[PDB]
Amino acid sequence: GNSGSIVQNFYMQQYQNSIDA
Amino acid sequence: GNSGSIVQNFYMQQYQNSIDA
Amino acid sequence: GNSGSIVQNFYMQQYQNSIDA
Amino acid sequence: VTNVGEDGEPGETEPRHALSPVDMHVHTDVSFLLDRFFDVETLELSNLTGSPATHVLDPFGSTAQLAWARLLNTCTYFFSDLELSIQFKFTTTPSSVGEGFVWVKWFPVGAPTKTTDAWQLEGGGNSVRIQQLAVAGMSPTVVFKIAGSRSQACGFSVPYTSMWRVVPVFYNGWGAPTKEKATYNWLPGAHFGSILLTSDAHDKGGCYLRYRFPRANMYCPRPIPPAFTRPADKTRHKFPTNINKQ
Amino acid sequence: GFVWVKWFPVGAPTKTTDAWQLEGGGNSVRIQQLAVAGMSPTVVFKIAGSRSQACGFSVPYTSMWRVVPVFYNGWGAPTKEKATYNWLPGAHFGSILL
Amino acid sequence: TSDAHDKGGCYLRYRFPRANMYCPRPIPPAFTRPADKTRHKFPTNINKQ
Amino acid sequence: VTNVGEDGEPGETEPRHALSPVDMHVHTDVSFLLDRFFDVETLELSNLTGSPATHVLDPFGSTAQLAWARLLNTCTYFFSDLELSIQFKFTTTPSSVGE
Amino acid sequence: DRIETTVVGVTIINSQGSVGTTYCYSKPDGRPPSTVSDPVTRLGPTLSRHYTFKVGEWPHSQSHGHAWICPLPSDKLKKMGSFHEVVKAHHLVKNGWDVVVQVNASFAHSGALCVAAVPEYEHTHEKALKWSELEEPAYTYQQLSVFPHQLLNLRTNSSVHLVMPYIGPGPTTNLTLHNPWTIVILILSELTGPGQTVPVTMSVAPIDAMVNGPLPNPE
Amino acid sequence: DRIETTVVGVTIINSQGSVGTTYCYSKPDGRPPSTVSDPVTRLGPTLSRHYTFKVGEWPHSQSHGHAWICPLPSDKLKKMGSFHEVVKAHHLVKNGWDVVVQVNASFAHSGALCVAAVPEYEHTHEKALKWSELEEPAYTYQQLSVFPHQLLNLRTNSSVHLVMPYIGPGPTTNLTLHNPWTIVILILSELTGPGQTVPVTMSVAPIDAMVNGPLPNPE
Amino acid sequence: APIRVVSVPESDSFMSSVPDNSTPLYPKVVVPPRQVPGRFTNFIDVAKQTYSFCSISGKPYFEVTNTSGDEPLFQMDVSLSAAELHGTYVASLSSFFAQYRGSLNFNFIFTGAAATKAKFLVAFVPPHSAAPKTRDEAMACIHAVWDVGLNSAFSFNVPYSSPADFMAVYSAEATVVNVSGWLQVYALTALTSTDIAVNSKGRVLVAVSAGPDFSLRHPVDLPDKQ
Amino acid sequence: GKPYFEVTNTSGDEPLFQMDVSLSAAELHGTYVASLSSFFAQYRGSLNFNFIFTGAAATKAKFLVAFVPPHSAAPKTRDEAMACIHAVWDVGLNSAFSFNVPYSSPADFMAVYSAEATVVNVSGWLQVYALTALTSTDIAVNSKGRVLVAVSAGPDFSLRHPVDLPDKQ
Repeated sequence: GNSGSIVQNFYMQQYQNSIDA
Repeated sequence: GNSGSIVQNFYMQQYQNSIDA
Repeated sequence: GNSGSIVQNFYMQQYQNSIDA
Repeated sequence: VTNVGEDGEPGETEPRHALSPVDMHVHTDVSFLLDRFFDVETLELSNLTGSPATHVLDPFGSTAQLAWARLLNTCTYFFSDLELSIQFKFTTTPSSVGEGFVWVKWFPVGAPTKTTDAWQLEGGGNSVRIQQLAVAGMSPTVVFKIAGSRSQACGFSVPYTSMWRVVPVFYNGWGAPTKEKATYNWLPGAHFGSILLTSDAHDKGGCYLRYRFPRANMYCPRPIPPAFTRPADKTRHKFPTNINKQ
Repeated sequence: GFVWVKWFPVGAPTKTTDAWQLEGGGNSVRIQQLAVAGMSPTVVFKIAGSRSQACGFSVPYTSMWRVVPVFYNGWGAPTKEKATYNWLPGAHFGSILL
Repeated sequence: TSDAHDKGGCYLRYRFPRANMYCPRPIPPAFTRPADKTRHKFPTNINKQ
Repeated sequence: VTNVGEDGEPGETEPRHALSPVDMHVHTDVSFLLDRFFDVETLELSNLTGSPATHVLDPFGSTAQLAWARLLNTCTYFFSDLELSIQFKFTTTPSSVGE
Repeated sequence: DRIETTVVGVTIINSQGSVGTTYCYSKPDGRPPSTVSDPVTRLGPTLSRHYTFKVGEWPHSQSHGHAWICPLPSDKLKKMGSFHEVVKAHHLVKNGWDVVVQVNASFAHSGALCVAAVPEYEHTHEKALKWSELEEPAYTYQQLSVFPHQLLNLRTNSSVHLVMPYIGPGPTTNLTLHNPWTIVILILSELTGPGQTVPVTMSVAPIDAMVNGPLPNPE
Repeated sequence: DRIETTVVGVTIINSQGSVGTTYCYSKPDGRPPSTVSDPVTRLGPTLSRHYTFKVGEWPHSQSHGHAWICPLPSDKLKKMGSFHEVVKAHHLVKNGWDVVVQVNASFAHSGALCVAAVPEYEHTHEKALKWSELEEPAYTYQQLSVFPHQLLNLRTNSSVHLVMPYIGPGPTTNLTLHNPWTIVILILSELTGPGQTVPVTMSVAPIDAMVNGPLPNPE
Repeated sequence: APIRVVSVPESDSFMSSVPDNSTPLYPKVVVPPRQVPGRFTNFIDVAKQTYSFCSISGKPYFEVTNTSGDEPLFQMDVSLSAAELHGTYVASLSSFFAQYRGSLNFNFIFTGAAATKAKFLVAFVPPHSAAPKTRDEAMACIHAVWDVGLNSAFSFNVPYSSPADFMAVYSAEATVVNVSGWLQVYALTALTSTDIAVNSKGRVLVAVSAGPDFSLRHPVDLPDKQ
Repeated sequence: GKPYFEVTNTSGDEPLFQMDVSLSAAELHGTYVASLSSFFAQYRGSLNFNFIFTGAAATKAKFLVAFVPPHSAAPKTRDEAMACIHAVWDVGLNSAFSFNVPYSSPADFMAVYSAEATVVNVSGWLQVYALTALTSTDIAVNSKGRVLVAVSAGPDFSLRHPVDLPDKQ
């Protein structure tokens, strides 16, 4: 979704968002 | 711990923190 | 010496400092 | 084509030279359309002193049809993270708060409340109090000034708090064993949390909350609410557009 | 001075009366209904101390036409009217509400 | 030290990275005792109304 | 289960369909919960002139239970670095110090 | 042939009228709750059979919009006489349904119904869980065809075989407080023909019933 | 160690006191009735758990012969609150039992009980199925040791773990009319010691429950 | 040592659609699984695999008597805000946007007595004239004829034909891009019944399924309520 | 005000111990496991309790525990409670006991903070009963027996979400 910049992962996806299982 | 950004090591870990042995 | 950041060499060592021989 | 209708399932016809795609449907993608800071809600901050009204980020209410309201109530259950962006429209002479710190503190589903005084900043006399639960700690605080700040706003991530495997929009049942008029479509905490705004301001300005719903997952479709009256039969409805005539 | 620059794509509706309102201690200042944030990209910039009271962004090609015709010889609507000659429905890039 | 000293305070803060803890200890209640048999009721996000 | 208690060591029971984990305990992790700027203390600065009262960063005192106080006194010994962030709430008319 | 014999328990519903077996959203799952470290009972084949409630009696001048609200199944649960008794003394229940609406008509009858299975049906004015006669806001009929259904048309049949799976926000639920699956029946086109009634009907029935831990004697 | 933890359902009876697990006659069988071309329900693990009735309060001067009649389980069925509800609406039930008598005593106590599981227990003066205090004709104690049992002796323990299989003349039966397994408790040697009570107790529980075809709503 | 940068004039401004999130203030929040079926990623998806009753007169159906013939039976200006296509899913979805590019389908569920037959005609009139008002005028266009009796409903695909690659999800004064035309149905054979007595009229449902090439592009805020 | 209940040879019907299974219910107030909790907002665990009987070594008490899921309004006699999930235990040679109050509810996480009756606050009650009134060498020497109620965190239990502390109440 609307996040097409190569800086979005400055904060790795754990801090960024959530996680399912 | 709460530092999940890929800029935390701008200052290498010597200046950043301490060291044990 | 007290420069443990990975940006110190933005200015290459010629402009940065001096040189000996 | 001869349709043997009645058993739900639609029915198509397919002409000749069927038309090629383009656009790829894409602009109708749920997660995508919902990943953008909307202007929803708008409140009044707190004075540092006294007791607060813990604001709650429950964007599943709708009404003023700003095309974000309907869209959320097109699904039954919804699961997405959140992200906010408070701003603060000055309400009078924008030069009466020479500082305005604003203790935006977010809280996760279930966090306690009761916030009376407990902090106090001592300095030469006077001393200005801060709200007990407002200070910094466990649940993320943001301190921004309301003076000279070329954008009296902030903004951050807020991963999905609520206990429910997914957020039910419209609940048919009740929220507590006290089958009471209120707890019908309530359900304990079908939401994203709260926020407590305290600043030496409170008056002389509002806010404009905002939501960025990344990772929006929607389930169980529902009917989509018209949003416009019915016209005069046989004809078109005419809204002044980019296009139009003149 | 907040300025609600909101861009609109070829075809977006219009009619924008009040519907928003920011409540705070009294007074309360309204914002334009379609002005708020949402579907079509808003930008809020201050007109005070701002070392450049300006903004700026991308706006990909909206219009329906495979290409934009500059000078049209025909008309824009079945109402062959003096105006719709070199008009053609929306030979453009959109709108903006400030 | 600053030409200030008055006309303002501060709010110190601590970020305790690399926190290592040893030798557990008991954790202090922080809330009075309620009325026996029952629940304690703090106004939450949830709550009833 | 029959417990032969008294010798410290707890005692469990384990039901049927034991429940699957999620969250992973994680949010209870010591180092993690403590790696965040808390609002602790608050003082008054010095005039440049005269003699000072050297402030000391001893955050092992507790009392006002702002869930950071208790947490530090859950352990016996503690070793961690520190990082600070002074802010400064103006106490009067925020336009009297032009510097 | 339109043989529509559907069995669950030992209640064999034969009924011609059915045209299709509409599964709503999905097939039901028997895999115990994710969040109940608690011992369950997989209710047997007897009990979780069927029941069959005469719904109401369709009339004539009933302007498109009228429906038979059926929050499945509270208020009408007290009549599922063996299953009923069980969910009384057991906190929570994970169960989908099976239902076969049926209607008694002829040759000279116009009138069609959009009978649909609604997930988290809104409405029922805090007088919910109460099967009855509330209208809907009109358009609900223009769009009620979006919530998995099957219509009934007197010019083609007499049944609608809605078969649904378990639903609720949490992985299971208190069926004395949360009715996920609530069935409706809206009149798309008024009824027309001979002056006799046109009685409506419906054969409700739980499926894959599992109810957790028992509750204190009612004494 | 005399660890005697017995589980059925999710009622975990731990009790030291038990010394032995006495199976009466045989092990119970789950193979449906020979004579019921009728669909059954294998009652689940919840429900068919245990229940636990305080039996009575043993006294002192009670001359050998007194017993606690326990036609398992009618009159005291109305308290097995989830299983109870089921056998109401289901003609016949094929089920053995499990029961653990228990008694609260000490060091200074004489008195022993021949607690036994009786098949087709005679007696209960057409006021049967009624748990109570009828005496027996004396010799019944000289011979009550012939019907599979386990005694209780205050000088060695506090339980008797009688575990029985299904019985009745026909291959299954109406438990509201025919109690095959009826437990008794006779005082072989009077009670003697400190003046306190000596309360008796018992943890009853169905096993392998299967009840045939449902019955009309009670309305 | 210190990097050299330059802020754009814009800089410290908002942006209500910045392709990139914000600062993650809470982290590591693992989230529980979801077992609910009937989920969706795309909205077009739901309106394609689902019809919705068009609102003719105040009802979702027209009549068929044995006294019709010439007269039109149903007519409406094929544009996603024309009366009939007002209450439909497919049309109500549309208004979150600004453009569509699809041919639509309609299904005619005849509900008259099972002793009734009606036979019939549908017709699509591309934009030009001013609404033909008799089949004799309309049949000279693209039309389909259908005979209820054993069918038990019918389907007609109103295609997409126009010079523009996308049209308007919003109707307005006559443009080459608003109107795609009309949709019409006719009494090619006035209804019949066992007895004119028992069976007066027959009816027919007008359900709207999104076409197979149909799509909405461009999200847009909602104007005023009118 | 103590960490234990009694057992006399005059009990029987009456409940022995009861409390609304929620991490701020009276009994579970002073416990480690409960006091830890308040740095947070949520828990998802079944708890365990251990019953350390401390009466004379010439005392026997026999007994019953029971977990009452939320519904009724507190059964008040074992005859009412035994129809739920319960365990019976006989002190004499054991020298204590353990009971695991599970987790059963529609929500994947509950509230570490109690409040007005919600479907998510209350997980129910925990009850223990006199399935057999206590006994002693002499009613003289040994009046009452006691029993310790120790709370071990369950094996599937976890706290999620840190939260500042409200006011002190």
